[PDB]
Amino acid sequence: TRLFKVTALIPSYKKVRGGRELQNTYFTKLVEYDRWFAEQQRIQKQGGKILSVKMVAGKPGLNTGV
Amino acid sequence: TQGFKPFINAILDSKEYGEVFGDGTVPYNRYPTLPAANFPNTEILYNQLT
Amino acid sequence: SVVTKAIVSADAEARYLSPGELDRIRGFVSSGERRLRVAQTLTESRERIIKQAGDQLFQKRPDLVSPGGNAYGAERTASCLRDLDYYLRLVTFGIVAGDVTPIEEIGVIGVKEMYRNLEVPLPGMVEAVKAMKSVATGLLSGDDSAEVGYYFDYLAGALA
Amino acid sequence: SVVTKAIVSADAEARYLSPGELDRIRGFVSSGERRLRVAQTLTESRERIIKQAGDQLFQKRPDLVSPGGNAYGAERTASCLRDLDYYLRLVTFGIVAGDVTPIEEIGVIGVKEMYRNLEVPLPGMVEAVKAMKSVATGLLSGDDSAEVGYYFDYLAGALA
Amino acid sequence: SVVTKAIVSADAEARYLSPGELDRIRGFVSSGERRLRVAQTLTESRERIIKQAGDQLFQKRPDLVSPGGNAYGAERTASCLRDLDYYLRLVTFGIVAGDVTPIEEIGVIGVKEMYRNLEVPLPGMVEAVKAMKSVATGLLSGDDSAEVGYYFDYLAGALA
Amino acid sequence: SVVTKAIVSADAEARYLSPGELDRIRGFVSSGERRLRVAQTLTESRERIIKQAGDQLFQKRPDLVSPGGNAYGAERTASCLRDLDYYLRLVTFGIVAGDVTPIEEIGVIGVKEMYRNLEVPLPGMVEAVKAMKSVATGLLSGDDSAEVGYYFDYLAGALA
Amino acid sequence: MQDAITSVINTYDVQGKYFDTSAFDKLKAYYATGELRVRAAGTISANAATIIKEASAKLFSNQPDLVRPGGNAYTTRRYAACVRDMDYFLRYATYAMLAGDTSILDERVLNGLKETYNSLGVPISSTVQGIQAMKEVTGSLVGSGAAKEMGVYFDYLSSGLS
Amino acid sequence: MQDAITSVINTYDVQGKYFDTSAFDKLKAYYATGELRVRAAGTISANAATIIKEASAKLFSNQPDLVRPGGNAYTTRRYAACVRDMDYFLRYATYAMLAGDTSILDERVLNGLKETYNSLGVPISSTVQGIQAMKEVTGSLVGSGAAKEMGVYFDYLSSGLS
Amino acid sequence: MQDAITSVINTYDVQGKYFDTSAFDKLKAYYATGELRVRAAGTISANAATIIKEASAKLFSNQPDLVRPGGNAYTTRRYAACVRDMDYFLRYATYAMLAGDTSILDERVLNGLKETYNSLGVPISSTVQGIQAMKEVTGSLVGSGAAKEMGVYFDYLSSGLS
Amino acid sequence: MQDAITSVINTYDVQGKYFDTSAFDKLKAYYATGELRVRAAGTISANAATIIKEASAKLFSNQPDLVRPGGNAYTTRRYAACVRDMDYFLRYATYAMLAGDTSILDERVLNGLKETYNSLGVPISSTVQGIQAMKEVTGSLVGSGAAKEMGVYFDYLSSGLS
Amino acid sequence: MQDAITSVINTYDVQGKYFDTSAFDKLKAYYATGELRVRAAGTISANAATIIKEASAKLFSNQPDLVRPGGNAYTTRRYAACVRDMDYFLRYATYAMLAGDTSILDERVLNGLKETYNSLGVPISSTVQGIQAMKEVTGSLVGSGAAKEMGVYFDYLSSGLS
Amino acid sequence: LASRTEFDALIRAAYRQVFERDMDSYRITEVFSVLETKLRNREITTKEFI
Ligand SMILES: CCC1=C(C)/C(=C/C2=NC(=C\c3[nH]c(/C=C4\NC(=O)[C@H](C)[C@H]4CC)c(C)c3CCC(=O)O)/C(CCC(=O)O)=C2C)NC1=O
Ligand SMILES: CCC1=C(C)/C(=C/C2=NC(=C\c3[nH]c(/C=C4\NC(=O)[C@H](C)[C@H]4CC)c(C)c3CCC(=O)O)/C(CCC(=O)O)=C2C)NC1=O
Ligand SMILES: CCC1=C(C)/C(=C/C2=NC(=C\c3[nH]c(/C=C4\NC(=O)[C@H](C)[C@H]4CC)c(C)c3CCC(=O)O)/C(CCC(=O)O)=C2C)NC1=O
Ligand SMILES: CCC1=C(C)/C(=C/C2=NC(=C\c3[nH]c(/C=C4\NC(=O)[C@H](C)[C@H]4CC)c(C)c3CCC(=O)O)/C(CCC(=O)O)=C2C)NC1=O
Ligand SMILES: CCC1=C(C)/C(=C/C2=NC(=C\c3[nH]c(/C=C4\NC(=O)[C@H](C)[C@H]4CC)c(C)c3CCC(=O)O)/C(CCC(=O)O)=C2C)NC1=O
Ligand SMILES: CCC1=C(C)/C(=C/C2=NC(=C\c3[nH]c(/C=C4\NC(=O)[C@H](C)[C@H]4CC)c(C)c3CCC(=O)O)/C(CCC(=O)O)=C2C)NC1=O
Ligand SMILES: CCC1=C(C)/C(=C/C2=NC(=C\c3[nH]c(/C=C4\NC(=O)[C@H](C)[C@H]4CC)c(C)c3CCC(=O)O)/C(CCC(=O)O)=C2C)NC1=O
Ligand SMILES: CCC1=C(C)/C(=C/C2=NC(=C\c3[nH]c(/C=C4\NC(=O)[C@H](C)[C@H]4CC)c(C)c3CCC(=O)O)/C(CCC(=O)O)=C2C)NC1=O
Ligand SMILES: CCC1=C(C)/C(=C/C2=NC(=C\c3[nH]c(/C=C4\NC(=O)[C@H](C)[C@H]4CC)c(C)c3CCC(=O)O)/C(CCC(=O)O)=C2C)NC1=O
Repeated sequence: TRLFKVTALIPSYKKVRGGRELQNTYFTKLVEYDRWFAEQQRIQKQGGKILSVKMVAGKPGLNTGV
Repeated sequence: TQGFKPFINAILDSKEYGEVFGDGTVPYNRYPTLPAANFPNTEILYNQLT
Repeated sequence: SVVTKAIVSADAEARYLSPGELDRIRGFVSSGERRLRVAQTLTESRERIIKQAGDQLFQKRPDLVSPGGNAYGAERTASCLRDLDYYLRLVTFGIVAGDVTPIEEIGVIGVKEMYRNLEVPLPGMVEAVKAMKSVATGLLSGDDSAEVGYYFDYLAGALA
Repeated sequence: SVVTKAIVSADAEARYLSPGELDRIRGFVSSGERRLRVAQTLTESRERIIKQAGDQLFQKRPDLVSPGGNAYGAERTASCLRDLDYYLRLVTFGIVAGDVTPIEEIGVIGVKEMYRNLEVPLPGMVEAVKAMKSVATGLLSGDDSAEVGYYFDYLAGALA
Repeated sequence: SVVTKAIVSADAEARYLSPGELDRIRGFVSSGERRLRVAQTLTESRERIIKQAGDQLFQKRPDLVSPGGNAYGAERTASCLRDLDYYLRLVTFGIVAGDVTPIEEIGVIGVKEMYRNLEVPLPGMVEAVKAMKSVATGLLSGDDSAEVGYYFDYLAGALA
Repeated sequence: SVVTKAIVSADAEARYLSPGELDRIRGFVSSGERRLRVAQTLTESRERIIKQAGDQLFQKRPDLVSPGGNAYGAERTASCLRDLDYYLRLVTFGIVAGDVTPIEEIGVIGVKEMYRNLEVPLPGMVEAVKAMKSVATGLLSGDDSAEVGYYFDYLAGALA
Repeated sequence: MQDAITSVINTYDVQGKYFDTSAFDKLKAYYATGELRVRAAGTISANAATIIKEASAKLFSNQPDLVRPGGNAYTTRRYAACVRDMDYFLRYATYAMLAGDTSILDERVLNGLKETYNSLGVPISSTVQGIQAMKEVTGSLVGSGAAKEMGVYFDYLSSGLS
Repeated sequence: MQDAITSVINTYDVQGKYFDTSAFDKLKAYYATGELRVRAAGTISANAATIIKEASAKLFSNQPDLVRPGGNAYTTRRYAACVRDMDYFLRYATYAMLAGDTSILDERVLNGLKETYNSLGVPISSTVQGIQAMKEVTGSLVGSGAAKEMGVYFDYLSSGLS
Repeated sequence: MQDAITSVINTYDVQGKYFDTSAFDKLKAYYATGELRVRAAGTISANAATIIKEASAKLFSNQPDLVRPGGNAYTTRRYAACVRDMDYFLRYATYAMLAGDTSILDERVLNGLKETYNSLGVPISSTVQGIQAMKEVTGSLVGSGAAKEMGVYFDYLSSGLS
Repeated sequence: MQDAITSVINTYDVQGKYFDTSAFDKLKAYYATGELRVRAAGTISANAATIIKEASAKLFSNQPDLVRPGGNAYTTRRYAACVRDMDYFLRYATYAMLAGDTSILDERVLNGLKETYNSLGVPISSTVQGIQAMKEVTGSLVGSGAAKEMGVYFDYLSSGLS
Repeated sequence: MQDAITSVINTYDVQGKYFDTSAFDKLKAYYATGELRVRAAGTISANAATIIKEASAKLFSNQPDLVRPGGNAYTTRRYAACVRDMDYFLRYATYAMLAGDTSILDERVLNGLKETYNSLGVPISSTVQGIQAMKEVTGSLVGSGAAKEMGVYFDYLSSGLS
Repeated sequence: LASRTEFDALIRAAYRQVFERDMDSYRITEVFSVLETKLRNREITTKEFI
């Protein structure tokens, strides 16, 4: 499997920042498979809305080569 | 129990890293005022050369 | 509220809520009835609280309604009283919630920037909130006054 | 302890204890007497509770004292009962503390590693603490038996 | 396999394979016929190995087939032997691979939580794989028995 | 060496050496004597190897020993041959170590900065190393020549 | 996330109205049921491993192909991930039950789980069967009222996956 | 980002030409406008908070429902975010005017603003109206000549948003 | 950390002893003082800003050189950090009083504070003077018995710093 | 990633069967060619820089417009990126050859490559011709059988790009 | 770290000498012991959990006070930490044995152990006794030849601790 | 394509923070060339690079 391509919006609730934050709210990134549970949990805990996740590198259902 | 890469991941997947550095900034010396003794220990670490 | 904080604290450690957290929630739901009674009492006395609070603010700070003041004019004074009504509603929400979290989320985050853009004096906010606190605590009994005044104190500290 | 969790939670947010947490501490301080009475009831009967829980455990799980079982032998059975007595002591500690914090710090953190290094089955531990729960809640009135059963249930969940 | 491990180690550093990595690939491929014959030998004898290993398993630890034991019953015994069949197949996969990665990713990663969810004792499973090791090495020559025993030892250490 | 790489890789995962890692070390130590006699062959005839490599390098690259070249003169040509001798000793070190590690720390890390500071052209180093490869592999048998040629290739790729 | 109290606060805030009689009725309804919720949550916490084990046994007995070779739950790794998912479902349903609101399931469960399973190839119908198995096992443990309450959030999870 | 000078340099680098008469002419045009641009940028820098105040006042006067409950600018957080966004638009329009090229707007401001606003729920039409309100206020301060030049970048921001 | 309950639990856990009559008496004594402790904690929490203002006022009146140019509390950063440290001391003294145990004072305050201040050139005697001024202000607000109790934790801090 | 051995293992594992005679036949086929693959990999690593130099020289001689002004490889930056891409293609083709399987190519090279090159404006056809030049140089340098083997993976890269 | 071969290499590299006959003799000795070391490391890897079990059992039988209330290894957390420390010692001893050099025991193990243990109150004498207990168990497991070799590293660890 | 220099500065700052100094002697640029390439084309964030 080995790779998720995740597009996520993370809004802000705690504060309004002087920084632009257009960098960090709406983003797409490549998270390797055994990082995805932790990353998704963190994104959900920050209050974001995960817009999409895709397979890119590996093949779903493979036993070996994971 | 797990070695080096799980340990690095545990640091970088911590809530603290996400709140302080997020996904965009390179980490840096923080000069932390809290908790107690974190400031001297951090300063000893960051005042040392390689 | 208290339940949400207990849940998010438990989920931070990826665990179920401990018997202590469950006991805390039990105490919270026990106090809920008195909390709704207090919030009902302040909700019934909307117009009174707003009226005396505005009168004390305007007599204590005539400059706000005087020429050049931020609240000069019928519409600006109406907006002043409207802001007071907003904050009283937020305080009722805080009373039912058991904490200042709704006040924090609706009327405290970025309030200084808002009133800077609006050219609203923050000390005028603090004095208006103190007047609201005085009226609300007066209309209450001895017991309710403490918990209601705690929220007004938090709100004034947020503005100050 | 309840006070310790309140203080630690407040410290993590770098704030004073709110009136809600102070009221929680006030209720815990009020119920301290009932807690001490329950703890004394469980302490005065510790020998009976241990004996009956060991019995019920060994009828419900004969394999533990059967050949090849971890509790096989009089010495290993004495160690089994000694562990049961450790956990009953920790339960009384958690009763007076008002939370499972002493139980977790003394008998739950690293218990899987310890019992694995000891070759002790965790389902056996869960059945033993369920036996203790039955026996100890049999000694108490309904209101007190419920609150003791909460600590025993936490212990069973932490072993499982 | 050995090739995959060498390639990922080289790729992490954005380099070609070092003389040591290429040397280990040569050592692997030159040994392919011998380990392949070993894998065949384990393959034809799988039924006999499983049945003898299960017999030794039950003789050494009878609580599993005793009342209150995980393997108590006929269908549970068939599932017991089915797991051993799985692990012997994974051992053959590891032998042809030259490394324990097929074993690790098919039957080792997450095995503790799996058998915990099934109330399967990991000491009992370690006795199972040791019985399989004894039986399988019995049918092999010393040079082949060494390598096969190394994989069985890895499995025993990983299981518990 | 092979042993040190295996140990640090296993220590990176907080584990013992896998059957593949132990097999790799076993194959390495079983090959120690051919490695030692290859180091014998390279050490016993190092003067001839350096002389012939210098001749080939200076015939394929006359600019180095022409006026204006980096190796022009007696002393600079001596320093050129001294560097070749360094790298030959490093190849012997790597051969006994079973990996390019000693070559890597003693002569590859920071080599580009060193040779830029000295104004030694790196293609000249690559040509010299290829010449010394050919000369040294001409002295060995095919099986040993391929193995040492992999070390010389690693060195050339590092200089390239 | 938002609980029942924070839910009514937000709903009355969006129109900018003070709490009416119906709002206090809703709050009384929640505080009345809170103690039952606390027993239900404590009971489920005590028996989380038991509930997950019984539900997984039921799911893999009704669908034996899932854990036989070729199935999505065939390996130690993929089986362990499956039972981890069921553990998370049960604990989050307990959270949503204590809160009295299905919001936490939206923010912290369903927030990208659908398309994560879809890209992974996890079968939706089997996951729904597992959620239903947890539902029956948990209801038989927590009794009739807490069973209805927990089942509400369980069907929320099922329909979110469906 | 690129300014006018860097734009001319890039258009001459792509064709591999040294500067001819036309390139020097376009450069001279930019250095002719330079003093005007610097004066306008300094004027706006002195008056940024003001211009934001009248711009937000006009936006909320023309569309009051944005700040009453139910509007997307209804909270202190959301009102602060709205005026923060308007301040960003003014600052970046000033950057673009000083540079003389609109690449900074697409590189920094407009790259991903549609996705972010639509996912958040920010109404685009109201934000465009705010851009126009800001442009009208700024034109009064900068001066008649610099007003049109700054309006160029304000309409660039609006059309990128539109 | 430790409170009175945890301290009794630890002293009876090191001995492997169930609670005796003496331990129950100690627990009763703490449970009796709990109401006074909570009252004092609420009073201090409501009045923290007043206490910091008054205590820093006495400190800077007696040691004016601390706020004259070049003094350790001379800049807005260093004045703010000074009153922040005073707020820290008040908060942790209140925690300690509510716990009935000074372990939090060693663990979360006194650990490395001395060489923190020595590495920063913060005067330690003037910090102790500030703590004493804070103790005097707090005693007037919390009442005589609470004043005596709070003095214990303030004096623990002062002695640990000295 | 999958090599030939892990590919066979994965197929027989998802079937859940022990190795058959055809499986051992494929494994023998792989082990038979392993020494040839190791020699080819060592030869390629020994000559990687030379291969890239000759292949890039051939590519920019057949298409001189690529590095002339206006071409996608005209700058020091973009020329460096071009030769670095050729280095990647060579190293990963060598990886795939040594593995005996193409899964590393689409796993670590081909996934998203065409979209990335199109977004950048990189000409796909010129990249294919660069791969073909690398193929010719490498095939002449390694030898006939190794030439065919490396050509398989080079053609895989070319077909993935185009 | 550093092994016997790397130690010889560095010794000769500092002198800048090619390998003499003495260096080849040392390398021959290490190559000769390599098979014994590999067999011992395999045995320890196969029986490490066992070794930890008997070593801990023996240590806590010889000093029962360590695991009874009041002892340093008395709680679940401290018992688990004790076992984890013993697992460190066994694994790093096996590494050092396989290396033929005690350096890794210097970098990864003995550096700062005294400071950590004296900070925690961990009894160094009892830890040395546990290391000895591992020494008997491991020596009995590996056999006559390897027991003497592994004793070197266990006693090196003990002497570093004491 | 644009702001290449500020990506490069951020990358070298990441090297200096993780490795406490410049590491050109170890060829960090070629070791992490693929990683830098993914960072520049925005496949990964700064946190994944770190
Ligand atoms: C420097 C380039 C840049 C810009 C400008 C930018 C805008 C921006 N606006 C945001 C939210 C927002 N933006 C607005 C403003 C809108 N609401 C009203 O309808 C108005 C009509 C209108 C403003 C004129 C509001 C209210 C939010 C908060 C939305 C929420 O609650 O999540 C956010 C999400 C994170 C945050 O709240 O800070 C971004 C990133 N981002 C960038 O990287
Ligand atoms: C629910 C949380 C919330 C708050 C609190 C809030 C405050 C708020 N007050 C406003 C206006 C105002 N508010 C005031 C009040 C001030 N006048 C005096 O200085 C007094 C010190 C003080 C009143 C006590 C005035 C005078 C205005 C008119 C501003 C103007 O027209 O220049 C506005 C501009 C929009 C409008 O007029 O409807 C907002 C958004 N908005 C929110 O969404
Ligand atoms: C063990 C690792 C190691 C190496 C490799 C090493 C090389 C090295 N070569 C040096 C000089 C030199 N090295 C060379 C060799 C070059 N001339 C030709 O172009 C050839 C391409 C090439 C050799 C094949 C020359 C000509 C000099 C003299 C440079 C000068 O004096 O300006 C020097 C400066 C000290 C001296 O002049 O003796 C060093 C340190 N030092 C080390 O510690
Ligand atoms: C290829 C990797 C893999 C493995 C290994 C695997 C094993 C496995 N064994 C299972 C059941 C079982 N396995 C056992 C075996 C135990 N009985 C005794 O305790 C012994 C200690 C031990 C055997 C030596 C038993 C008794 C069951 C039935 C448990 C139950 O129904 O509650 C199950 C649950 C579903 C089923 O009945 O098949 C799995 C998934 N599955 C996999 O995908
Ligand atoms: C907190 C909410 C949450 C959940 C629940 C969640 C589920 C989740 N399950 C995953 C894999 C998985 N999940 C399952 C579970 C399925 N297989 C069986 O057939 C069942 C029908 C079914 C479970 C009942 C399996 C088998 C995998 C492994 C997929 C694979 O590796 O191919 C992954 C991929 C990443 C990883 O495992 O580390 C996620 C993120 N993530 C979340 O953030
Ligand atoms: C270099 C940076 C720096 C600053 C700025 C600074 C300000 C400062 N002003 C102080 C007192 C004061 N500051 C003021 C000034 C206020 N009175 C009116 O309200 C005005 C609105 C306002 C001045 C325009 C007054 C009246 C006091 C006396 C407070 C008192 O006596 O209670 C003090 C208390 C100590 C002392 O008086 O020596 C400080 C530290 N300290 C610094 O290290
Ligand atoms: C605008 C940025 C840019 C630069 C600078 C650039 C240089 C450049 N020089 C090249 C060839 C060359 N470059 C040189 C120059 C060297 N000859 C001597 O050694 C001198 C020390 C030195 C020049 C003073 C030579 C001789 C060649 C031909 C080499 C060959 O084709 O074999 C090539 C490859 C093919 C070609 O263009 O002919 C490039 C891309 N390309 C660019 O896009
Ligand atoms: C590990 C596998 C991998 C590959 C293959 C890969 C390709 C790749 N090439 C890139 C740039 C590039 N690639 C090329 C090369 C192409 N244009 C030339 O004309 C040639 C025809 C052709 C090469 C033969 C060029 C010129 C650029 C610069 C694009 C630009 O800046 O406009 C980029 C953008 C990021 C950056 O420049 O740092 C990627 C991702 N990335 C990877 O991680
Ligand atoms: C306060 C926290 C704490 C606990 C709980 C604790 C338990 C503990 N139990 C032990 C032995 C034991 N414990 C048991 C009990 C088990 N056997 C049966 O299977 C049952 C399922 C189960 C008990 C219900 C047995 C049989 C032994 C003897 C094991 C042996 O000698 O190999 C030991 C080894 C040393 C000794 O015997 O004193 C410890 C440390 N230690 C602690 O510091």
